[PDB]
Amino acid sequence: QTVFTHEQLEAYQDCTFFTRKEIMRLFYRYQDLAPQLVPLDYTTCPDVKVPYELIGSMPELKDNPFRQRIAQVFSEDGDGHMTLDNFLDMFSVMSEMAPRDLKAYYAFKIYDFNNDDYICAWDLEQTVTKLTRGELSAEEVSLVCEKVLDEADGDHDGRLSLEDFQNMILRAPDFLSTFHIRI
Amino acid sequence: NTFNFSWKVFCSWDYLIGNPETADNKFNSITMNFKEAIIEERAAQ
Ligand SMILES: [Mg+2]
Ligand SMILES: [Mg+2]
Repeated sequence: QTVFTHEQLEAYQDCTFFTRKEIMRLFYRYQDLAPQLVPLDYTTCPDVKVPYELIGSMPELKDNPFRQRIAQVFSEDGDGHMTLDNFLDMFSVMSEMAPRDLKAYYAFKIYDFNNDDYICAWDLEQTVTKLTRGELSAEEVSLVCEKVLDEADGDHDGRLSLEDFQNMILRAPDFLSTFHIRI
Repeated sequence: NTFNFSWKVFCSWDYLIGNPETADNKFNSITMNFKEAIIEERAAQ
């Protein structure tokens, strides 16, 4: 009658910022999303994914315009369908205890919509559009995108490398306050 | 000053929001803030 072995819980504590008690609580959050899919005994080492539709509709994500990208970035195959490991990793990185450099790294991945290790004018267009639900005009969006590149494109190649992005964001006083999910 | 629009694009959404009314208000706030900033930017131009 146990969800995990001692070794499995020790390993989750080792690779997340969660206590043993928190891993248990988050496991039940995960299992409750799809109780006919997720087994109650993980000592069997199951290979199970909760589908994206149930992840993105969770209270902690459902109102986030970037919810699909967040689940894609942390999911095993980039499609938003999540193993337990993926789910724990997502909330661990997004927790208040995660260091700023780790958060900046994953923020970069979230906003790199085309997954090319750069944030270009097209990635910026997607970000601004979602942030304003399409309520800015295409021309209005273009100005913003151009200004961000002017401000932040440090190596002057037309696009934001991770280094460009980290230089810009680690200065921002509200990055840690807003790039935070509590669960 | 130097990251005015950058911080608007990457530090605007509050990932703690989990209510649709709160979310609606935030989208409106962000959108209006971009419009204000755009107005000032063209004036600077
Ligand atoms: Mg990209
Ligand atoms: Mg660059």
